Amino acid sequence: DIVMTQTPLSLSVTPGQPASISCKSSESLRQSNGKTSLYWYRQKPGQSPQLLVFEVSNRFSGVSDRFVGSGSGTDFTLRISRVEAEDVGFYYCMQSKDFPLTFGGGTKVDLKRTVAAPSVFIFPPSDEQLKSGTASVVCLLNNFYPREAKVQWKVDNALQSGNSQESVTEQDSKDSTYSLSSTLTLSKADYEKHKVYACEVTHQGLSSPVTKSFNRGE
Amino acid sequence: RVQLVESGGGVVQPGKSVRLSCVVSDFPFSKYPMYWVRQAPGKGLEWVAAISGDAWHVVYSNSVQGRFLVSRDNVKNTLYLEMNSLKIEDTAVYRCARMFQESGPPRLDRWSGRNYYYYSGMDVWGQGTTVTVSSASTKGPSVFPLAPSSKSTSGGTAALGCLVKDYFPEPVTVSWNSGALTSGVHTFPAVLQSSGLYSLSSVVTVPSSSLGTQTYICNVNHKPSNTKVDKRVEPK
Repeated sequence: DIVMTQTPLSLSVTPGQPASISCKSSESLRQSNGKTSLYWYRQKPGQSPQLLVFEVSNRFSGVSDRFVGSGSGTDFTLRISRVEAEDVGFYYCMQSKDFPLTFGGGTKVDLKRTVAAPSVFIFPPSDEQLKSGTASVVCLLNNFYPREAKVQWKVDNALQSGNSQESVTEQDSKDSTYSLSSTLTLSKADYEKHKVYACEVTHQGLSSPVTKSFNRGE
Repeated sequence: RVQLVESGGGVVQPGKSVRLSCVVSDFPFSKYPMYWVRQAPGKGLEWVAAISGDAWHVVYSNSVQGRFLVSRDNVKNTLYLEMNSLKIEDTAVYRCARMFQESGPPRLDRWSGRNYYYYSGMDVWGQGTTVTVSSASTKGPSVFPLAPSSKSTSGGTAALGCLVKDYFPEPVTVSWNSGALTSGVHTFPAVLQSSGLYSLSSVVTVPSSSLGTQTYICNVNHKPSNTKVDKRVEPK
């Protein structure tokens, strides 16, 4: 297989400012016919992929000259000379020099704004759920930027592994922030074994990590 | 006006089969190699299969070879993907895509530039069709309150919500107060639990002073189980 290494994995751009995404292939994409089989696609949230640039440097019909593709052999770049706000989404490179057709891992482009620390809230499990035999504890991180955040669960100070899941909203169209929910799931029996449930949040908008916690039963 | 329309997706048990179709319009179908490419939930694009314009040549990804069969009908301008021996990891949105330029059978004769079928990048993609492969049975959600409290209140603003837990399959819809309240609402993407059941949360921030003067109800609809729940969320 030809492996595509796409960088950077994420890019926050200021509107009006240039932006570059790079693609390295594990071998040359140059073909015998003299064309180099490198393609750039964009995919907006909820949409199908759209072709931007074909065969390294050719703009697909309808794509504006803000998009410039360059490169050769194993090294390629897509540049957005001026960035408009509508360009947010995922960008993928793809090669068709050989089968399998392979894609880069993608670059998530979001809008840059000033740092905003998350508001952090914690929710104990409901009595209704406990009755059913399971306990879910929820930690909410609300309206923050940038997207990078670390949320860890501590139960009586013991770090939790393998029993939590999180998900994050799309960047807000009005204030450019994110929100994130993390859910720790335990059996009722395990939940009743311990006292303090804590969510530890690390984000660059916070001078030090923040911990929100509660005592079970209170 | 070139368009591809996929159909045939659905919820499937592992080991079973499903057939996808892609009906096309506004181009000479048989002149174009065609592709299937899939996208797992929250993941990138993964190429699955390719078929030459004349249908004589097919190629598959390692992950689907021996399980999937690509074919086409050049009389009906339809592309197919027969998906057998389905695995959980086959769960994805499946899209039809068209090679960006025409390419026909090789000339093994009167020249020597290529003795094989030529494939290049796709231009047009269809919207896709979802195949979800799971051993789970249909199951209605439990809707639990995320109660507002001191642990969710600061500066006169409280957070509250609902946890819509243990349902299958997707989707569920959630609104607040019959859809009248959208300000300050965040409804998160569902997560698939190790149990094979989905879970999702929706939260909203409101004045803490309103908790005694205003009713907050999350409206949860899970069509596959015909479940409609209106859950009142109150301080405990």
